[PDB]
Amino acid sequence: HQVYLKDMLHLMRYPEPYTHIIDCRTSTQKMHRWVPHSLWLPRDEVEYALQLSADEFLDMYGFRKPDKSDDVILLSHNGIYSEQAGWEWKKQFFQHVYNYRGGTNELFGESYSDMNVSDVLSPWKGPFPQSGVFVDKWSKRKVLTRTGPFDRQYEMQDFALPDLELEKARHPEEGPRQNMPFGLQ
Amino acid sequence: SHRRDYIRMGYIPRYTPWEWIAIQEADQPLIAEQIRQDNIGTSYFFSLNRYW
Amino acid sequence: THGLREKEKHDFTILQRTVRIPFQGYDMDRFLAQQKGTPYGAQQLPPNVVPS
Amino acid sequence: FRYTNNLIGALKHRLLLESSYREIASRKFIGNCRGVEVVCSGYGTVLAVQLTDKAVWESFYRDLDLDKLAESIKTALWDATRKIRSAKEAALHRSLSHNTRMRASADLKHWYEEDANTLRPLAFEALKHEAATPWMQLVQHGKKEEAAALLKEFEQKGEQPPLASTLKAEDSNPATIPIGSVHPLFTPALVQIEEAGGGSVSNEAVCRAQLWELSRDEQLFWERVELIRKGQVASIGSSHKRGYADEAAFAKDDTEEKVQLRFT
Amino acid sequence: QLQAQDRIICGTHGAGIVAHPAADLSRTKPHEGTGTSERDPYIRTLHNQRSAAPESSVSQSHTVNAPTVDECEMLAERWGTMNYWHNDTFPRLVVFLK
Amino acid sequence: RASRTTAEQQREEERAQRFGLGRQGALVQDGGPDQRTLKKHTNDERIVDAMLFQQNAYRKTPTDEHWNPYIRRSTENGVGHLLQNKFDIMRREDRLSKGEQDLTERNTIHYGVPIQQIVDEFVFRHRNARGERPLDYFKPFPNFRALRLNRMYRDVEGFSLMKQRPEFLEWELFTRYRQHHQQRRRLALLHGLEPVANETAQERDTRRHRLDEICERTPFDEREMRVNDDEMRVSVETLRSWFGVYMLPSPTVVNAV
Amino acid sequence: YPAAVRYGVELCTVLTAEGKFVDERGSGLSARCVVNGTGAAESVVFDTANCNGTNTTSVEDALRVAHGALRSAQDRHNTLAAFRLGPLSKQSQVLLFCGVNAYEFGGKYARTYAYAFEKAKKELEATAASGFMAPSLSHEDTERLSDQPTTSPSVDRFASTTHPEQRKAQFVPRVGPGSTPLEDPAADQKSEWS
Amino acid sequence: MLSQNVAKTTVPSYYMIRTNLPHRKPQNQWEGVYYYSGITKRQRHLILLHRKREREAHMRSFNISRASVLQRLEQLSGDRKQESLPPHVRLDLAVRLAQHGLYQQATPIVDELHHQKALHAGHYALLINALACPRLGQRILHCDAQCDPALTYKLLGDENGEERAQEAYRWFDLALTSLAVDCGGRTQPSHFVPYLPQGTAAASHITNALMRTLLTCGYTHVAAIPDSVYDRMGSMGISPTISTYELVMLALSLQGNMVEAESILSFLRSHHSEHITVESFNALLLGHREARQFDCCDAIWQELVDRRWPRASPLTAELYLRSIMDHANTPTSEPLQSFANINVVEKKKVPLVLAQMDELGVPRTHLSRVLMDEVEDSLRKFQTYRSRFYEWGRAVKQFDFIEFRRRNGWLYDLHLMKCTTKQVGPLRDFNDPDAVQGAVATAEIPAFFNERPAWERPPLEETLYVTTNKERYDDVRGGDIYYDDTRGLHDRSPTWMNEVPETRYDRLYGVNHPDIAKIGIRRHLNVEYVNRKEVVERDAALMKKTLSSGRRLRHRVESSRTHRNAGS
Amino acid sequence: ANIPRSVWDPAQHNPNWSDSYGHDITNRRAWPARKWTVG
Amino acid sequence: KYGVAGQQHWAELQAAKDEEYIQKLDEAAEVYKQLLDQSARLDESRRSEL
Repeated sequence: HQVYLKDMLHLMRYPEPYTHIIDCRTSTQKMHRWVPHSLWLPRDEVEYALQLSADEFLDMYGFRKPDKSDDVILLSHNGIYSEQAGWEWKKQFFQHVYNYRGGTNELFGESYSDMNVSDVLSPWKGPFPQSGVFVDKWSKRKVLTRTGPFDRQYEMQDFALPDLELEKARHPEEGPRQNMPFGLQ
Repeated sequence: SHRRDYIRMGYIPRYTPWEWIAIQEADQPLIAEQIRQDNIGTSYFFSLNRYW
Repeated sequence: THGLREKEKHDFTILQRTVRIPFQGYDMDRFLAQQKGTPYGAQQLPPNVVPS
Repeated sequence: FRYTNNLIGALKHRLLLESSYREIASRKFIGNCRGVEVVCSGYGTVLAVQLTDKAVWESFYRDLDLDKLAESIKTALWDATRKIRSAKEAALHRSLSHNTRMRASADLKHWYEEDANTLRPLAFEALKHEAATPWMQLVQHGKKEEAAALLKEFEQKGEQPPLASTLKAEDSNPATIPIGSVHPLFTPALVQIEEAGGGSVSNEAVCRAQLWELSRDEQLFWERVELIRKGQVASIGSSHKRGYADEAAFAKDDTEEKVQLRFT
Repeated sequence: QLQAQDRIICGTHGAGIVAHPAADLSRTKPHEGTGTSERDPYIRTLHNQRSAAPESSVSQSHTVNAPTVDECEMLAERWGTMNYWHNDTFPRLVVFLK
Repeated sequence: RASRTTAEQQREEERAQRFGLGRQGALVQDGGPDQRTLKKHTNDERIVDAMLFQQNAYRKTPTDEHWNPYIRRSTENGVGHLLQNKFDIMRREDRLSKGEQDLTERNTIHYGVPIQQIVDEFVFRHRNARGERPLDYFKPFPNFRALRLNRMYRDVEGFSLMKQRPEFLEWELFTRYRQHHQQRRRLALLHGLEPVANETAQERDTRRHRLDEICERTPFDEREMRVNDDEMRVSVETLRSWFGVYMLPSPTVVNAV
Repeated sequence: YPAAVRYGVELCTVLTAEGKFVDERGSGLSARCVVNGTGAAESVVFDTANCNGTNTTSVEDALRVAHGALRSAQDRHNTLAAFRLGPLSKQSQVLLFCGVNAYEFGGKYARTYAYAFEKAKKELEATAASGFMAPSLSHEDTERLSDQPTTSPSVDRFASTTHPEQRKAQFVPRVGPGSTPLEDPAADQKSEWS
Repeated sequence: MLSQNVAKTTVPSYYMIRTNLPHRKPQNQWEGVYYYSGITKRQRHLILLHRKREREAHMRSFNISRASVLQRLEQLSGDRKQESLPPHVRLDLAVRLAQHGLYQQATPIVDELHHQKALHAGHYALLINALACPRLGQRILHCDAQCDPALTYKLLGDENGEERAQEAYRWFDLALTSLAVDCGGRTQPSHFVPYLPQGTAAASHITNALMRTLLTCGYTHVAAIPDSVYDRMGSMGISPTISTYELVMLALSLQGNMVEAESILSFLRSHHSEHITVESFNALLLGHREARQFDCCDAIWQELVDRRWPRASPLTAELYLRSIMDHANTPTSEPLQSFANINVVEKKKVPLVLAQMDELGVPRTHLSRVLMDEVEDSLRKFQTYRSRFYEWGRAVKQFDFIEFRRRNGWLYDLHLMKCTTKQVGPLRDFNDPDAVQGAVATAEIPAFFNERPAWERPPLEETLYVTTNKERYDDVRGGDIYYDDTRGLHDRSPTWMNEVPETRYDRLYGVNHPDIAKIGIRRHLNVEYVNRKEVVERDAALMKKTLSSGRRLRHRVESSRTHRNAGS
Repeated sequence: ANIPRSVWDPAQHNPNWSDSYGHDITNRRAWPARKWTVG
Repeated sequence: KYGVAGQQHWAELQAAKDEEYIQKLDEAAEVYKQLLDQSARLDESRRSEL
């Protein structure tokens, strides 16, 4: 479930006795500010942290382990590490695990990225993967599936930009599509 | 619902249970004018020369 | 969650096959009273258990 | 969110009960039995005992039938106490029925917890409140400005419920109860956040306490993260970590890896 | 016609043709039970609603009962059939004349 | 102090053993720190956490899912949520103290198992219930009365004490008495003297006396007598020879008595 | 501490005291009465043996002496309750005053408690204004989207507020009574009759 | 993208020409026609806001009336306290105060009036009726009783009914005394003293007022009306009236006792005909609704329809309609909840009772707003005309319903969209196992009919495991086109440590019992740091001597017969 | 009530209603035709 | 000898046999999946050999 900036500000102004705000930001060289009412639990060590007992968690991370019934809010740089941490907590069967997708970037105006994942996917190189080849179960005819070179990610990218000027600059003056016949545009 | 041999052992019921009766009745609406009710009478000079 | 409670219910169901209708007596009130030991002369002393 | 909602519901219930106590303490309760009426205040203290009609009851009571008179007086007192307890319990019932935040908790316990024996108006606490002077009553009820004005003015210069000069009709309004008076049990702790003058909450005190707690927690957090980083660097080699890769669902695209190279 | 039917059919879980480590302080669903004894069967076969015998099929306007004191008092105002007035048992015209 | 701390440790250790708490071996495995091996019909900390999660994953209040009346009016956990006013609370407690059914428990409609369904299940489990069916069920053309089941009906009341297996000819005497009462009620219906609804003791006594007077002079109908399954066709004279005439008296015996 | 104070108040509620009064005017009649602690009386009697050979006292004198005996008994019971509950009350006072940091109304959470108290006052005033019927827990009766609190259940928390099959509390979608949806009900489905 | 848009159509090939396979599934005969009877999630907000505004308006009106009566009291009694107010002015002020829920202020006024003998026979009954707080009841009905007359009595009793009940009893006794005095004065020469004032009609009116105001005091007084008040009336000799009998019926109905409530009306029916009003009928309806006897409620409504006299009131219609609504909004048990809730069908008879109301002359608009909302919902659910029936269930409408279901992610129950990938085989019997069986007919029956036993199934499968049903890409000769792959929620790669960032737990290297206290940061963080290993070892060392204390040799002394020998 | 109580209320039980198997067994039974020594 | 105890004991024996065959079938499913993967790899190699 999601947590919003207004909720975070409300919690900062009025903390609750049993609402644990966990910071999952690793690489403390990139960490510079302290989130209010927050305890630092590294994303790389969260798997072992949930395995540790109450005392084993306390003497290892400096603060007592929140119980399952207690709600825990996870904050990271962009929400990716915090979302993976939330997945780990929910796999460990914690009841209320919320993720603040706004993150440190929204809360403090920082540009740090926890994952630096490039949304654009590199163009496909090579043949169609045989794992995506499907055959019908009656006539034994092999067909194709939306994978490999023909992917829905590739369709979402290389699409018309929301800006008219940008799209007009992208395409030549003649038209958007001209290498195709008149009846195929 | 309690029966576990409904079609595995061929326990086909020849009477439709009241639960299914209620479900099938409540699935569809009711025609409001399907009920007959009148006390004014018959329009001798109208009810036939109505709007087109 | 293990489900042994409905296993108990199923064991009761399969045990019901071997049971038979009990005999409530021709005079049911008389029979129940005699089982309770209430009527005159129907008192039965409990068995003399051995002392420890 | 759960804590805030539960606290709001509980505080609304306590506010209703406190307003009920303030409105009941400044009231009259009359028990009548065979012409002898006993009038008692909201705290159960007997205000008066008197005969309603002498002409029709003196002959009935006859010398004088002290047994009959005493039984009638006891019956009247019991009836008055029954009325007081019923009024308090009915106010509790009204609060419970009108509160929905508490109703969200599916517990029958709340209807019996604060029954008509542990509410604020108590007979064994009647003397400590009703026999007090008006300044004492004001300070106990939380009228800081009224008590200050009375102390500065009156002391410098030189049949009815006694607890009526302070508990007035407007005091029964919900927007009058001080934070230090809403909860009798936690009054010595709640009086700290309440400002010295006025029943309103002074935001400066709570902000200062929160700021001190935040400073301590921030310093402790920084010490903890420093120690964790030192331990991690000690337990690993070079101060760098292996990368994290996204599983996703895209194809591996290992066609180029299959290509080899030989020599002729 | 069934003997002791009020406790065999309308009172016993299972109509009397069924035989009878469960945890304590346990809330069970109304359609079943722990199964410890007859009063708490594994499956409750008795409804929790109101019980009512079927409406009597005996004719009410034709049977002529014994006259009551209030009926005799109101006999002059009350109407009735010819068989009501000259009933084989408890005639009403004779009571009116008396 | 040692006894207290040892008691605490023992209670914690026994609870942990019973519920399988703690990791199953090494904390840092090659294939992840969480490596649980579930066994059939065994307790586990993961199982307990999973059931708690299923019950109250994102539960803010116990009545979170009470937006629909069908869930709201459920009587599984209790009637606390259904009760909402002191009038209802007092009514419920008064009914419980008086022994009558609580009205709040009617908020959940519960039709039981119909008697026809119970009989059908019994017969299906008992393979035609051949042990309970009457002997007439195995005759060529049984009717519904010998085709339904074997119960006990309100015709054996107030007869000579009979054990599980009655003595010789006692059941035949009972059948004779039953036929006698059937003829008695037939005579009562043929003549007047019918049992009326609102009859006082005096009217009942007069009716019964006149019925006895008119029935003591009416001969018993031999043809109406019939046997059900294996009852031996024994004559009235034979029954008198066995049990004494006083059981089936002649009119002169009745007058003498 | 709450258990201790509840025990004390219940014990003082059930314990009874006694008080006696003697008339200082005219006949020297006296009365003695017991009080149960709820303000009522289990037994009030008059003693006439001390009275001389007059028997001329009226009803008002007996009423006055009974009132005096009742007042004496009430004061006696109040003093007894004060002496019974004194030390526990004082120790609880100092404990609560000096241990605020170990409480929800002390330290970082005092501001939260004050905010909750103020919002509870506002909600009670709103309920009083709106015919003694509380506003819906989820603020569905608010005309403005800016009036619903941040903590109110009105605001959604599900990720992917647009795409279904992801607006569910648990891993797998659940159904309620029968086959109705449970994770996200519809307006006609969440009927709140009675 | 949602994982419910299964490709129903197979891959194009020569099969579609060579074989006789249908290109669509047959129509489902027992599937209802889809029609729209929902709420846009905004109409509910609109109706809630409207109801809140109406409730606020009612509260404002009541507060204005109460402020007016308080101001009148302050300016009349508090001002002219010395001035002798007229008896009628004091009486009307007391009546207004009692009606507006202010019993405390009115009591001294009525006591003074009784002392001054201004009160009279009708005035006592008027005061007792005013003590029932009719204005407070009218406020609470439309504000916080949800327009429920049954709940109105309970709420009004919770409004400090015990004090009002005691005042009502006291006023009843005073009224009896006044009636006795007045009858003695008026009937001096007629020699009718012993039969008065219980024989008078004033006594009946006053006791009827007392019972009517006791109905709004609480459960104790409501239950005591027919148990104590009725018996007291009989013992005193006051003749009951139709109002008395109907108040007794209403009290019994509120208690829930229905046999007695039916018995008293049966007595009235058998003896006192042409005297029964609609109050008895609606009291019986309210009682059956309270006792969950909706069948009896419907029977009473049908009887009232059959016998036109007395006329059915809007209160009676509202009671019956909300009894129907409560019956329709009641769940069955788990065995009956297998498919759907069956009590929803009880709202299908709402149009029938509305037509009966129109025939009888009962206004449809004279109902409460909340009940009208439920009636509108019922009519939307089970109401249609011939015009709408001639065009409902068009292809465009059905496909729009399907699109709405797709957008909302609920495609399980749609015939054109549901896909049955799993099938069920036969069960081989241990007796005669040499014979093979075969299918003769196929039906789409739900899973719970043949669901495997709970004990023969992994516990908490839904959360412990994730199961995905998907089709195999390769050709399968045997079959099982769509197979389910089940993976544990905690499934991990076997070489998990190699594809994760290096952590500080690798020093442990798979030890069963690591020294996490020694490797933790808390030891350096804190100063004192009581150590569990150290405290355990210290306690063991300190307690071993007490655990094993040992024994010592005890000296024995020869016991003499006449004394005890000493030693040193 | 959309479900008559004469189908679930034991107070309105039908004594004469047999089970679902006895009648079928009986009318399936075909008794031997050799009742008499001749014919 | 035992009307219900014998039934329950035979049920236990049958349950043991069913559990053994269930684990054997799980092993068979695993090896069948491995065979499917091997066949897919072989078919891809045969396709790309030319």
